[PDB]
Amino acid sequence: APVYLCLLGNDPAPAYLGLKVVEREAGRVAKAVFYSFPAWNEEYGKKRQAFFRLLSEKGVLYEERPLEKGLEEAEAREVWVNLTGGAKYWAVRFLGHWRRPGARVFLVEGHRALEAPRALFLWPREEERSLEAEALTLEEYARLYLEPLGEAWERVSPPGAFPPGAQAARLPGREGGVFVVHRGLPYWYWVRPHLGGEAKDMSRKALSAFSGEAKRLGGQLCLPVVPYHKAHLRSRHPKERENVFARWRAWAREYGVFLVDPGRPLEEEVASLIKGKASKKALPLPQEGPLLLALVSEQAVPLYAAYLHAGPREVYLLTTPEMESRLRWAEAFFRGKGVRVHRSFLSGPWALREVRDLLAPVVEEALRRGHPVHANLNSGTTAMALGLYLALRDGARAHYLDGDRLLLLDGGEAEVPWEEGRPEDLLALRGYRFEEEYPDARPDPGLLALAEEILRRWDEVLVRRFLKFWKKRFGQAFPPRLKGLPLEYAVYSHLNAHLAPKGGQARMGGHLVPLTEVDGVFFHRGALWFVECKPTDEGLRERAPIMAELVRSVGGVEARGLMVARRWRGAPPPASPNLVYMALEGGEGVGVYRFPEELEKALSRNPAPRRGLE
RNA sequence: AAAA
Repeated sequence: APVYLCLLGNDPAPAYLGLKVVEREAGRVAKAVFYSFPAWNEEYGKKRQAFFRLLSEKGVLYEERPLEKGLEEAEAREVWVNLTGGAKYWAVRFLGHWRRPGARVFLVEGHRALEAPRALFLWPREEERSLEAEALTLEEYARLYLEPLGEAWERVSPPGAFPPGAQAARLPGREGGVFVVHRGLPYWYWVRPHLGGEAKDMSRKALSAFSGEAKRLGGQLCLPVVPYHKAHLRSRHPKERENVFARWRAWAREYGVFLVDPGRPLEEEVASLIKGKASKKALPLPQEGPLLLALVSEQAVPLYAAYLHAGPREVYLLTTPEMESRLRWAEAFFRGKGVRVHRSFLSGPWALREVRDLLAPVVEEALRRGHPVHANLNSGTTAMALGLYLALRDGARAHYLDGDRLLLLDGGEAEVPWEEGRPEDLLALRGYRFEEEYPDARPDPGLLALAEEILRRWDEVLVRRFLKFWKKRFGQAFPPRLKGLPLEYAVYSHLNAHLAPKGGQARMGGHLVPLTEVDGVFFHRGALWFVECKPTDEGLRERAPIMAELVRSVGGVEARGLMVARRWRGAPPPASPNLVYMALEGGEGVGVYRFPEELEKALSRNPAPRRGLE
């Protein structure tokens, strides 16, 4: 009987799907071996145990092994190797090793909305097939995702907006959504069934929370589908209607929600997102090195790291039509840095062979002409990244950012010149213009004393003497809203003293304008941080839910939020995996760190960015 | 991490 060899990351669903594929084609497996990465949080840990429970019910013996142990000869005559799981770095390394007799190597690719996942066989023959039959059912998702999270559920009729064949469940403990499984993929679909729910305005708070909720319930590719409240729009003045709708659209883009017309089938809404983009031409051959080749996808930091490392004169960017906005912002970023940009669209996220065929000639020409060729392997789907790897030839320089350092695919690590990074550049790459409120503010000992003076005497009606020294030292005047400025300047000053020595960059507050307000921002070693400054723990508690989603969506997976109070009083801060809570005074012995004395301690309790592959 |  065949043996299943499988990279295992946070989500058990692609691992399970790959097992169903093997079982359908080859029958009962002798055993499964999982090369597992540590689960990123307790919920994923629980989902993984649910997966192992399912394997046990399936009569499938399994074991977990370190990744390196997967780079050895097979014991069984026939192995099926699934490379979808975990970091694409390991897919690349396993693909090198497992292209051998006695092995079938494949991926499962489910990143196009409303399609069934595909199997891409890479070895011994390139083949692709639709996984309509093997697609996970609602019940399979319930036992892998919902049961381990303690979510009760019951089957309900699916929303009419889905194509035929969808299955759905209501979660009585989770108001406001329906969990829909369609052709093997999960969707968290917004419903407001209570009378006049659809006639109310939609909030930034509810939209952001819905996106986080979708990701907790259904994982990384669970699409939050939100039919907008057209009845509310019809209740508006025509001008206000345009304003309201624009706000919803902006919020939905910001938190990763798929905002849809309730009057249309989802198939049409998805088609509109991908329509009219087909690229016709090959990529122009390179004229000037160095070159950077990269995919474009949700995380901007790896692409930015690649830019800092490679210092390219030409960049080649490939992605899918559904990532058109991100591609547009990446192109603008690189053009703004004087880099020649070439871009093309793939037919879809499965298009490994398109990436390979688009890039092979560019690589070959570059190597002929002696242009250094850098290839970043962080972005796109595993299919896309493997496509890029397969375009490479001896001499190419492939890397993968692992938190704060680049892993070199042929061995060794590159330290990134992070000291050359700027938070405003990262944000541009991501799709935002950071409009600073205090661009010329810099650290100044005397102005800091004043600010700190004010902070001791916060019982308020000196503030005029602060604003006057601000005018003097920075040339900035204000017309007769600045109450938060003393805390913001103090926080910025101590951040800057802590970070500058170490190559980090700190900034004061302003507006994140899509191409939301913050009290500060800093970038250090592959993690962006947004800062929120409040008089009390009370302002921070109220801000935390939205801040956590802003940090995640706009800052990225390794981003964090620094929450600083002048005075901490109440209970310990609420559980926040991506926020850090500090205070000038108070909160000793309730988890809250002391600012600025315990900065080092606070920023390294859970180091950002995380290294996954040490 | 199923598009670090």
